[PDB]
Amino acid sequence: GSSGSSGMGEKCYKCDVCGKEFSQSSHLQTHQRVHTGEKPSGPSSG
Ligand SMILES: [Zn+2]
Repeated sequence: GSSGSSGMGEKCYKCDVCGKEFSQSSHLQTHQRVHTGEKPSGPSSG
């Protein structure tokens, strides 16, 4: 696709749940947990 000659290109790991952003993938992964715990039912649907 958008091939080229450029490396060392990190990404802005953003959360598609609340609206956060981290530097390292792990950081985000750990955060997401806050949204996913013990399958707490809610207004999610219905
Ligand atoms: Zn979040």
